Amino acid sequence: RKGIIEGEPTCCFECVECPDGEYSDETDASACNKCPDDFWSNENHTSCI
Amino acid sequence: YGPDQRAQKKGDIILGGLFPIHFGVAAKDQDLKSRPESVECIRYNFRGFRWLQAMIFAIEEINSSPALLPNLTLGYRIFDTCNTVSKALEATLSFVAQNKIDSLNLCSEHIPSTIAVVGATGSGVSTAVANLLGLFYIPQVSYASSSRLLSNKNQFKSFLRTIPNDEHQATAMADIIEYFRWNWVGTIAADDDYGRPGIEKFREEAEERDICIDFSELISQYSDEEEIQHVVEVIQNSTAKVIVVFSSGPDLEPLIKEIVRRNITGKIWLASEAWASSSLIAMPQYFHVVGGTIGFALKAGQIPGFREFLKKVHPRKSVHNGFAKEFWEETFNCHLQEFRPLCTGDENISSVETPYIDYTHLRISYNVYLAVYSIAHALQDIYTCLPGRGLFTNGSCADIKKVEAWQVLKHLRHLNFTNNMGEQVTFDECGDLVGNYSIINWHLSPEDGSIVFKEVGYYNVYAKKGERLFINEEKILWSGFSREVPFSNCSRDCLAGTRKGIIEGEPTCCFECVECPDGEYSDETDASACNKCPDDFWSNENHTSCI
Amino acid sequence: LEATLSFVAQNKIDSLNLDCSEHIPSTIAVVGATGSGVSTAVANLLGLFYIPQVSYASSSRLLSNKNQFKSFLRTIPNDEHQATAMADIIEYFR
Amino acid sequence: SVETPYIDYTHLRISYNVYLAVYSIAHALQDIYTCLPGRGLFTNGSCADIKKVEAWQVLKHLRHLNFTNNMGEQVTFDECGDLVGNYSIINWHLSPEDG
Ligand SMILES: *[C@@H]1O[C@H](CO)[C@@H](O[C@@H]2O[C@H](CO)[C@@H](O)[C@H](O)[C@H]2NC(C)=O)[C@H](O)[C@H]1NC(C)=O
Ligand SMILES: *[C@@H]1O[C@H](CO)[C@@H](O[C@@H]2O[C@H](CO)[C@@H](O)[C@H](O)[C@H]2NC(C)=O)[C@H](O)[C@H]1NC(C)=O
Ligand SMILES: *[C@@H]1O[C@H](CO)[C@@H](O[C@@H]2O[C@H](CO)[C@@H](O)[C@H](O)[C@H]2NC(C)=O)[C@H](O)[C@H]1NC(C)=O
Ligand SMILES: N[C@@H](Cc1c[nH]c2ccccc12)C(=O)O
Ligand SMILES: N[C@@H](Cc1c[nH]c2ccccc12)C(=O)O
Ligand SMILES: *[C@@H]1O[C@H](CO)[C@@H](O)[C@H](O)[C@H]1NC(C)=O
Ligand SMILES: *[C@@H]1O[C@H](CO)[C@@H](O)[C@H](O)[C@H]1NC(C)=O
Ligand SMILES: [Ca+2]
Ligand SMILES: [Ca+2]
Ligand SMILES: [Ca+2]
Repeated sequence: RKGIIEGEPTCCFECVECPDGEYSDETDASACNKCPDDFWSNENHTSCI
Repeated sequence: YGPDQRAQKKGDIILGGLFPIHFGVAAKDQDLKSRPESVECIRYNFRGFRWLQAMIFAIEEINSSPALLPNLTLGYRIFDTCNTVSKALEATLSFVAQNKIDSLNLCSEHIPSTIAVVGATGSGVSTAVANLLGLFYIPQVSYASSSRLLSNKNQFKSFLRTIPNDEHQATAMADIIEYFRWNWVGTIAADDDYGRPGIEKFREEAEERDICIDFSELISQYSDEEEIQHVVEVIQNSTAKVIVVFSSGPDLEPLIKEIVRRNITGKIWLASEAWASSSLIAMPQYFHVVGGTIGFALKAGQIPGFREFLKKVHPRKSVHNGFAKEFWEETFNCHLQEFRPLCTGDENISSVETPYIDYTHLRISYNVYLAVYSIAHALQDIYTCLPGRGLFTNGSCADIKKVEAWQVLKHLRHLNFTNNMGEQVTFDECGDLVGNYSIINWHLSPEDGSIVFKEVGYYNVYAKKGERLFINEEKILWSGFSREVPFSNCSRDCLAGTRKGIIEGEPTCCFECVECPDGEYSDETDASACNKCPDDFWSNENHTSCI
Repeated sequence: LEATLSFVAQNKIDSLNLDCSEHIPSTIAVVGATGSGVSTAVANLLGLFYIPQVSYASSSRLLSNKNQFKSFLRTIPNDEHQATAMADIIEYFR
Repeated sequence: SVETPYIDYTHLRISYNVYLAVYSIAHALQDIYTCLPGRGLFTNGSCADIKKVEAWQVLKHLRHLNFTNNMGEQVTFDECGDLVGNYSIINWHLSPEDG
């Protein structure tokens, strides 16, 4: 997940790992999506199981 | 040889002048079915006629003083430019006739010569005039042109000015925006040599200061309906309340009229000194749009007996002045006999309110005054030199009887004298002066009902960076009636329990608020990331602090 | 500017009414300069006498204003397309 | 025997614009030359005299110019006095035989 660097333009950022119950399945994604009601994320938060 | 109407007097040394007695030329379309003819100037400028009288007053004051340039006489040759390049170019070609005759080797054989010219008002007109005046090394002293492109001495070899350039105004506007804690603004500039470099300088400074600019548009005096409507649509589609305008009254009036007719209110205008005191924009009918403007003003000077000289103008006594006839006719709305009524000729000029004598401070007239005295004192320095102490090859002195233009320019380059206000006047290596700035606010008069300019601070250029700006906030009305500072940020501040977010395709000034995960906390009012909790500790439910 | 002042000698003499040589050729048109800064300075003087000027290298967009430059013509495109093409090239290679 | 950019070139790009600039004026003068009465661009359809032509008449004829060059294409100026033209993209290499 993209992270803000203060005092710098938008083209320069940093990456942060998504939380335990959320996932990110793209590249250069600015947010982590939540799994559905009866789904939980796996070890790499790249998909819901 | 030259234009028809002019102000002229005879003397041993002749000075030239260019003043905008008219606001512009007729908006005619050019078709070449027949031979083109002279274009006409349309709108009268009462303020520009007062600037002309300052030069004549200064010359007559020098000619009557035995202590300055004794036994010599100063003449003048003043033309009208109508803030257009072509008229000024015709006048300049009238100025340099004698030098050009020998330059081209192409009759009269006896014509008066000009040693110096008091410059123009606009920066483009000044550039065009200087390009031709520097060919023959004729010095030119300007009183209102402040473009930073005119400081280049490789191209403008004989240009001097008695006004500071436009770097400090851009820096001061950035300082004001930083002072009032705004980070979301828009910009509008005039498409000429005055607005573009100034707005570019403002753009650079602000970026260094982490200020986001939403839109940037260019305008002109001869813009059509489509461009004006596009600019108006751009403005009202934005959520930025503060707009910085680098331009003049003639170049800004159409956009202001179009905005006024649409009733667009709630904007905060930052004004440059070109239109911060203009009477074309400071109208009572526009106060619900432009009320509460903050702008810059130059320093004021004192001329002890200027108003008495101003009040003595007459169309039948001013033989040497050719603009007084039209001044009288425009002032009293009558026709002078060689359907308006015939002018009686004994009508007081105090009855009719015009910018001619309805002023509070002398700012540009003082610049004209100083421009005349600079040339006078350079001539005096030429006159009172001794052999072996000259500035020329072997210490020689130029002859006062046979003086030449380049010698006067050389002596102007080394000028150092005191004025009637007790201060010193020297031009730097770029031919520039330094001066303070004043900050004004647009109010509404309770009794008269007109617009009143009120000073609320100043800008000090002789101080160091970061301590130049002074503002007294208790004297500011933010729209003519309000007492609270407006909000002009892109988005609200994220609270202490959240952090910042990224919006795709948008600048850094606009963000979202996202809560902190369990086991983390933040304690700032704008947090890029949610900080973790120390070992053997856990975050509170609100994630405000660890427990 | 020195070379241009000799192009408009007869017209300038007629305009100022100063009036000698009795034989001065008149220039119909001028093949413009190379740089844009020189072209503007030359056009400011030529447009006074409505003398056409055709430039071959100047490509600034400031010369497209017909309120200021009445008799200026070009055989080369201006630079707006060039700037757009540079932006397109930068976007193409990511 | 001496290598100078005078005759060391592969294409004519800017020197071709001067050629076209001269032919533009020449064709404007030619169009002045063959003006039949009643079909002029001036007042009441009158034409100008080629023996006593003036600069503003040539400017008026230049503003309404539409002719063909030696390559078969059309040449005409827009309302701003400009033209339209294709661009070419090039890359800087090194000659192995010479350097
Ligand atoms: C609008 O944005 C500006 C720019 O960040 C804010 O000003 C900053 O406020 C923080 C909070 O105390 C200060 O630490 C910074 O020093 C300020 N920056 C500057 C340049 O002054 C301002 O607080 C925001 N205002 C609102 C109402 O959100
Ligand atoms: C520009 O403005 C500053 C501030 O108003 C002037 O500095 C003041 O000068 C007066 C005159 O001696 C002093 O009484 C004040 O104490 C000064 N104030 C400060 C903050 O230093 C400065 O003189 C002005 N510059 C010019 C050229 O007039
Ligand atoms: C350099 O930056 C650009 C982003 O500006 C990256 O280009 C994007 O790549 C993704 C994945 O292939 C595409 O889905 C986007 O459409 C691209 N954006 C653009 C502008 O087309 C690019 O991958 C980066 N290059 C490297 C090697 O990191
Ligand atoms: N400084 C302006 C000229 C100017 C100053 N004050 C003005 C008042 C009215 C009109 C023009 C002006 C410029 O360089 O162009
Ligand atoms: N056309 C350029 C100048 C230019 C083009 N080709 C050149 C070759 C050499 C020197 C200058 C040039 C301009 O607008 O100013
Ligand atoms: C001008 O003269 C004054 C004293 O008359 C002096 O203080 C000042 O430094 C001089 N100016 C310069 C630039 O040296
Ligand atoms: C110019 O001439 C060509 C050929 O006669 C013609 O097709 C064209 O319409 C004319 N006008 C323009 C603007 O090309
Ligand atoms: Ca920064
Ligand atoms: Ca005297
Ligand atoms: Ca964008």
